[PDB]
Amino acid sequence: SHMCDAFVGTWKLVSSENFDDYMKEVGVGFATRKVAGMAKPNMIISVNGDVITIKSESTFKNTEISFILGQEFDEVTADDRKVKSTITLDGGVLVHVQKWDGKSTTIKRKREDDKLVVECVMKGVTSTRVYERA
Ligand SMILES: Cc1nc2ccc(Cl)cc2c(Cc2ccccc2Cl)c1C(=O)O
Repeated sequence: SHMCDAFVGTWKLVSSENFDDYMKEVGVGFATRKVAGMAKPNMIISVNGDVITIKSESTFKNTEISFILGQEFDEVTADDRKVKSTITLDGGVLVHVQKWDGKSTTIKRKREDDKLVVECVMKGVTSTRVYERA
C-alpha cells in the first residue's frame, strides 16, 4: 500500500527529554525507571501487507508488536503493563493509544527531517524521544 514507507527501517535512540517524568506519571517503579531510562533501544519497523511490526531491542528488554491499523490488540509493555492498544495513522502520524486499569497513554511517532520523533503523553506530561537511522 506504501503505508508507512517512511517509517520502515532500523532506528536508534539518540536523545530523550522528560522520559523519567513520563514514566513516573505512567506508574513505572523506581528500579525499572532507572534501568529503562539508561537504555538506547534499536527500533525496527517493517510492513508486510496490512501488518505492521515494531520491534525494539535493548539491553533492558526486547519487545515486539504486530498490528493492523485501527484494530485493537494485546500488548505487554517494557515495564510489564498488560494493555489494550490501538494504532492508527492520522495525518501521516502513527498514533498509539494504550488502555489499562482505567488509564490511557498516547504515543505519537512522526517523521521529521531524517529523524523519527516519538512523543509520549500521560496526562499533562510529555516526553520527546528522537531516533535516527541505525
Ligand atoms: C515509547 C516508549 N515507551 C516506553 C514505555 C515504558 C518503558 Cl519501560 C520503555 C519505553 C520505551 C523504551 C523501550 C522500549 C522497548 C524496550 C526497551 C525500552 Cl527501554 C519507549 C521507546 O522509546 O520506544
